[PDB]
Order: sequence, then structure tokens, then C-alpha cells
Amino acid sequence: YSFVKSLTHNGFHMLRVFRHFAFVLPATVLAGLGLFVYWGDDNKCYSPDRFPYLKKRAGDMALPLNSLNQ
Amino acid sequence: YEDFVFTTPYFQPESTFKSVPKLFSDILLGGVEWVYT
Ligand SMILES: CCCCCCCCCCCCCCCCCC(=O)OC[C@H](COP(=O)([O-])OCC(O)COP(=O)([O-])OC[C@@H](COC(=O)CCCCCCCCCCCCCCCCC)OC(=O)CCCCCCCCCCCCCCCCC)OC(=O)CCCCCCCCCCCCCCCCC
Ligand SMILES: CCCCCCCCCCCCCCCCCC(=O)OC[C@H](COP(=O)([O-])OCC[N+](C)(C)C)OC(=O)CCCCCCCCCCCCCCCCC
Repeated sequence: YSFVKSLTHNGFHMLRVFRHFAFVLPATVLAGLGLFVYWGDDNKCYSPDRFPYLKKRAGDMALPLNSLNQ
Repeated sequence: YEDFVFTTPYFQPESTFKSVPKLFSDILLGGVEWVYT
């Protein structure tokens, strides 16, 4: 039920003390469309600027944490 | 000395009054390693 329509107290809703939660579930479901588009670290940023990219190019080898600077 | 030879170079008594200013140096038992996971 719409949060906007319940503001005037003229359609179906006079007192709705949790009307400000009405669009949380729809907004959460719509955000689930990018569940697989943004999976893992590499899909949320430019990975070559992050530390894990360096470990992969070194053959999945551990590097000192400041390797991106030297 | 007393029937014994201990060969040493010529001692310099001026080395006693050598101005050696103490410098700060702190040891941290528990610090940083090389690599971390
Ligand atoms: C050029 C192109 C051509 C142009 C011409 C053609 C185009 C013409 C129009 C075409 C259609 C347009 C659609 C809209 C008009 C429709 C008219 C109508 O009657 O519809 C009624 C229609 C009927 O209801 P319904 O069909 O039953 O259900 C509707 C929905 O399903 C869901 O309904 P709902 O009511 O359940 O949704 C509720 C939801 C609706 O979603 C929203 O609108 C998002 C609202 C978020 C903003 C809230 C702002 C709060 C106040 C801020 C004040 C300052 C603002 C400064 C802004 C600066 C920005 C940086 O809002 C909320 O959730 C409210 C609660 C928010 C949580 C609490 C926040 C407040 C407290 C925190 C305060 C913090 C500060 C405190 C201190 C302040 C300092 C003193 O209801 C609608 O409102 C429809 C809107 C749905 C979205 C449509 C989007 C379509 C895509 C278009 C692109 C996006 C455009 C909108 C972007 C807005 C900016 C984000
Ligand atoms: C630059 C920013 C400031 C702009 C000016 C100030 C505008 C107010 C601030 C913006 C608020 C926008 C976010 C909130 C949106 C409203 C949310 C809401 O609850 O509204 C539901 C309400 C519903 O009210 P209701 O009375 O119908 O039902 C509510 C009943 N109770 C309260 C019991 C639940 O609708 C509104 O839009 C009210 C807000 C109106 C604000 C209009 C301000 C201007 C008034 C008209 C101009 C008059 C000029 C003189 C006219 C001369 C004669 C012609």
C-alpha cells in the first residue's frame, strides 16, 4: 500500500504509524537485480587499483601490503 | 707482566674523554611483520 496515498487520510489509511517502511521491501527487491552484476570485489570498483589484483598477477602469491606504492 | 706477555697495540689515553652524546632509540617488543594475510 502506497506511503504517498496514506498521507491525506482520505484513502483506506487514517492511522499508519509504520507507513515509512512501505517502500523498504520494494527497494530491496529492485536492488536484487544487481546481485550478480555486482558480485565480489572486482565488480564494485576498478580492480587494478586494489591490492588483490597484484596478488593475482604475481601468481596468486602473497605480497607486502604496501606493494601498490613501491 | 708477571712472566706473561699480552701483546696489545699502543693504548691511547685520550680516548677516555670522547664526547659521545646519547641518542634516542626505543625497542618495541611487539611490532610489525613483513607480510600480512
Ligand atoms: C523530460 C522527460 C519527460 C517529462 C514529462 C513526462 C514525465 C511525467 C511524469 C511521468 C511519471 C513520473 C512518476 C512520478 C509522478 C507520478 C504521479 C503520481 O501520482 O504517482 C503516485 C504514485 C501512486 O502510488 P502507487 O502506484 O500505489 O505506488 C507507488 C510506488 O510503487 C511506491 O509508492 P510509495 O508511496 O510506497 O513510495 C514511498 C517512497 C517513494 O520514493 C521516493 O519518492 C524517494 C523519496 C526519498 C527522498 C525523501 C526526501 C525527504 C525530504 C528531504 C527534503 C530536502 C530534499 C533535498 C534534496 C537534495 C538532493 C541532493 O518514499 C518513501 O519511502 C518515504 C520514506 C522515506 C524514508 C525516510 C526519509 C525521511 C526521514 C529522514 C530525514 C533525514 C533528514 C532529517 C533532518 C533534515 C534537516 C532538518 O506514487 C508515486 O509516488 C509514484 C512514484 C514511483 C517512482 C516513479 C519513478 C519512475 C521513474 C522516473 C525516474 C525517477 C523520477 C523520480 C526521482 C525522484 C528523486 C529520487
Ligand atoms: C526551497 C524549499 C522550501 C520551499 C517552500 C516550502 C515548501 C514546504 C517544504 C517542502 C516540503 C516537501 C517535502 C514534503 C512533501 C509533503 C509531505 C506531506 O506530508 O504532505 C501531505 C499533505 C497532506 O495534507 P492534508 O491536510 O491534505 O492531509 C493531512 C491530514 N493530517 C495532517 C491529519 C494527516 O499535503 C501537502 O502537500 C501539505 C504541504 C503543502 C505545502 C505547500 C506550501 C505552499 C502553500 C501553497 C502556496 C500558497 C501561496 C498563497 C496562495 C494565495 C491564494 C491562491
